[PDB]
Amino acid sequence: MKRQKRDRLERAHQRGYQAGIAGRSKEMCPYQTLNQRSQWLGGWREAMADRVVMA
Amino acid sequence: ESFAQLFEESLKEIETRPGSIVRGVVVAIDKDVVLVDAGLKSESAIPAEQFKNAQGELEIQVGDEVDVALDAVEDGFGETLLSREKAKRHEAWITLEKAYEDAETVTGVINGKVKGGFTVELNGIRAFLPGSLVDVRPVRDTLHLEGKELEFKVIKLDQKRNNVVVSRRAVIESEDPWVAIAKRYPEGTKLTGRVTNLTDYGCFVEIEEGVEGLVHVSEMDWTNKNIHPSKVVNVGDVVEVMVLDIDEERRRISLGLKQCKANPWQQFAETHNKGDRVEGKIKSITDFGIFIGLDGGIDGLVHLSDISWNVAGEEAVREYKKGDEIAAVVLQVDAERERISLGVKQLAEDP
Amino acid sequence: MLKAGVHFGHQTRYWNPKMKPFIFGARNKVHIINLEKTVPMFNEALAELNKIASRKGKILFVGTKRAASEAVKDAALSCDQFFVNHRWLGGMLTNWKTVRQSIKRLKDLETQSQDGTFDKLTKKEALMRTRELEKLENSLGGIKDMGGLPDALFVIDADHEHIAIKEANNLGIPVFAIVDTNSDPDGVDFVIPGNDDAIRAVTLYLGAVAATVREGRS
Amino acid sequence: IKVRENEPFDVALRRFKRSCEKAGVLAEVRRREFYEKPTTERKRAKASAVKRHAKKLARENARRT
Amino acid sequence: MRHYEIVFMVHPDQSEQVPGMIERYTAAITGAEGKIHRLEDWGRRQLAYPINKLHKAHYVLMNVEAPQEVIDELETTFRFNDAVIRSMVMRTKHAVTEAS
Amino acid sequence: FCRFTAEGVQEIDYKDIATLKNYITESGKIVPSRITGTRAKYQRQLARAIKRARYLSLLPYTDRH
RNA sequence: AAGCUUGAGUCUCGUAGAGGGGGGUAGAAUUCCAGGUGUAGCGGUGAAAUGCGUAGAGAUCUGGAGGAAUACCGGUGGCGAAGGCGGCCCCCUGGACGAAGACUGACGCUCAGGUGCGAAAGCGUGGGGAGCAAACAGGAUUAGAUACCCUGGUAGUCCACGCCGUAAACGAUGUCGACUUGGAGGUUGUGCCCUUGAGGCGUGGCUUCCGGAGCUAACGCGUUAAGUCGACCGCCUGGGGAG
RNA sequence: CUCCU
Repeated sequence: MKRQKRDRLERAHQRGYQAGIAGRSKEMCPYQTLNQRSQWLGGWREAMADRVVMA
Repeated sequence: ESFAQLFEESLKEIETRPGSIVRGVVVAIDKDVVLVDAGLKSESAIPAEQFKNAQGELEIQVGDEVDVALDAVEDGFGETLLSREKAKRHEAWITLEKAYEDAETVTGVINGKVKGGFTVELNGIRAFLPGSLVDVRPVRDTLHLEGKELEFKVIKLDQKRNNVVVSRRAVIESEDPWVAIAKRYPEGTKLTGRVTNLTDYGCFVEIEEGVEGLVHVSEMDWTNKNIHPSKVVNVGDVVEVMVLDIDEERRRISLGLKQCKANPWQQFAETHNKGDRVEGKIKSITDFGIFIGLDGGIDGLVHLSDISWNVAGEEAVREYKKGDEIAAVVLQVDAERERISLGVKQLAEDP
Repeated sequence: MLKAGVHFGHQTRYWNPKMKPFIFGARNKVHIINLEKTVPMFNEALAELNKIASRKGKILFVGTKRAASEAVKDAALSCDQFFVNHRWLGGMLTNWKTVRQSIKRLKDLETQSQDGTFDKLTKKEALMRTRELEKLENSLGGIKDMGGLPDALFVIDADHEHIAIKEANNLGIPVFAIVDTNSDPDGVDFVIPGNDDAIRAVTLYLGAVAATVREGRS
Repeated sequence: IKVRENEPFDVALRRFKRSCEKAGVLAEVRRREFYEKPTTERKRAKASAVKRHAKKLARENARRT
Repeated sequence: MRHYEIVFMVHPDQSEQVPGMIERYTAAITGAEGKIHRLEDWGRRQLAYPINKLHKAHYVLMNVEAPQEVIDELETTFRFNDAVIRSMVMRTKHAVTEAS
Repeated sequence: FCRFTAEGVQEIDYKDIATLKNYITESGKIVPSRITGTRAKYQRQLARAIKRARYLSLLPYTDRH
């Protein structure tokens, strides 16, 4: 029973990456703080390219 | 009566829209917010950074008077655009006098060309000029004592977009943006541009006579994704930017900003990358195959688990070094592409 | 007369059309409040303030506005009157029956923490009970000495504290406000068309009200 | 599309303009005549455009952060 | 009358018959009480795309004022000629002057 | 943005390809009025001029000819 | 009976428009055919197989034929009574709008019956047939799969002339007229002034969204009303049986 | 994927 994994910083990354790949071209389900919204959108734009490379 | 009507047209007569009439008296100072009252609706939330002169500290106490600017009214609550631009008009007037004077004499000191014209700075502000303007002939101020004192003799100004190249040393010597968009083009012409609004993907620096630039989020720094441009640069500030791309159709000049501390990283690869220089550096997070010392201005991932001692595989760096400690580590490889320096720690005295 | 503060006119385009009697569209697409009609309404307000304050009545001053915050405390503690300037609690007047014992918590807690057990339990307990006092202190501090329902409500922005106006129109309190151009002069009994967001204005209007109160107490 | 230039070239410019207009019109035209729902999808797209613009505009008040 | 803005392109290696062709065509228009307002020949220039495996055609601009039956017979004579590739007749309304 | 046809007093002729090539892209496609910022009337006159110049081969349809 | 001009209508200038009918033409692409190079796969799916290919496929190039639709512009843009109408050009033709005047003088509104127009599918006659595609075949999937998925594929989709006369034919809102706080836009004319600068102040038409009072059972409507009224018409009277 | 106020 221990402490949270990668304290929303690069968990905010992979939430934006999974949400980037599975459609959701909103870019309008992020966090609201800056240090987590910045890389929710960072994972989103890193997921658009990984959508172009596949189907 | 018509006292008030006359009073109204009087007060219309004794104000104007731009930052022209030095009228707002500074009626409260607190770091980091100045505030005036130029006879408008509310009081400006002034930054402190429109009012400190050339070395960082404030210059104006209570009662002091600078005009600001206008033509933008009510964003919810409040009144102005900043008085510092005010200042730009004064600079324009002096430049006009020189052009008007037939010449303008001040001091111009121009060390180097970001985009082909030495940079000249007058008083607080620094401006960029086209390459010829810095020197009257082929003299070149690179051999002159650094950041030398002359004046500026004007060589060239662009009259719409504000770029002015001025004449150092040699005292004796005396529709519209988009058709010919080939001036700042060719690959990397550096520009000095004020940023306007940072749209959480971008920064929107755009200065050169009615254009739009982005510098979006990917460059901006030497970290990619976690950056959030509001933290990293500014709001309303004239910066280092150059074109990197102009698209003729779609009208999207895509500028950049990483063309800076990229050089620092290169120096780190070199400076200490000449051979096998030793460095005193602090680890930040040990990730089961290394220790990740990251001292020396953003140089990223470093020492591997393979050296660490004179035993190869069994070591598990958390057992052997530390958390957050400055160590012996020397360079052993800088890879220019793919941004991997690979330091080591076995270079010590046990065998 | 724009006497000393500049209370000329406001915002741009999202005026409440009920304030058609107070408009002049300027060249900068900004309204000009009719300053030659403002002054009779302001004097009709002060003639009420001398009456209900010479009743020995209680005025409650309301304005937050992020800039008129300190002008209400400064320009209202000069009288013997009461103010709400930081946060307008929902139901301080029509639910004053349960705001009352929160005032009892404030007075009955600074009574315990000026001399009593402000150190006797825990440093963390001082960090709790003291933080409670600085949370209630700029929430109930001006209304603390009132102990009753007020007889008037002086609102500096109808558009910003419109729930204080409807609050004291559920019950029978004559509210009056200086309205902006976008504010709504419906619940306001004695409307004062002017400047809500100028520090000069919330010095001027509130200062002349402050003169009518303490000069009005005979 | 058409990229030819000197020795640093060949990838970024091309995947940019290629990727945008190519993947747009081919991923559109690859099936589904529809005859009826470009009307519905443009109507929903542009109603979402004005709702996003006004929604961010009146959402520019505060967020208590 | 009706105005027209005829631009017709010419097969390139038969372009020495073009001063004959202009004389025959404006002779045909002038034989029916019709004015003329332009004569601008742009010469042999480069086609943007190959028309019948062929580049570099010779363009003639006329921009005449003439009646409808004359302009119709003229357009049929642009059809039944292998020298003429892509004629074009255009709108009415107040014929004009030098263009390129 | 600015509408250059509104800055002139023009009515767009199909023969000044020096101006019309500022409004085709390098793939032959007509550039939108949200990019160039022309007025809608000169946008319609512009589109008819582009298509007419394509018919007289003063402009290309695509870049794969 | 005699007027009057505000309602209605006519004329002189323009203005924009996928409004309609007929004719012609252009480019890209799909398919096929002939030829060249070349050889072991292609195609397809959530995975597969049916299918095509050593008789030379798929790919690549050259040429030709034929049919259909008109990328970009493309715009909660435009025009039309509605259905609806998108390459470009010509011919014939309808309507709307505005500025300044002139002219007629209530010539107006609605309309049961009637007449006309009326998406798609379908039917008849004659052509045409690229692509797509009901029916149909086959392969899968499934416990079954007369289905969704795949491989093929005929009517039909296209044109000319007739018929049918229905649609969630929808704004689920009959037409015409008057009056009644605002804001942000789009489009289209026009007037004045410093067009001296994409400028400022008004003025008409059509249109999109948000909201005020008022209304509504609420949702929501809100000067283009579902607000306040007037004229005329159509329609409703519990659900099923039953259009 | 990055063209706003």
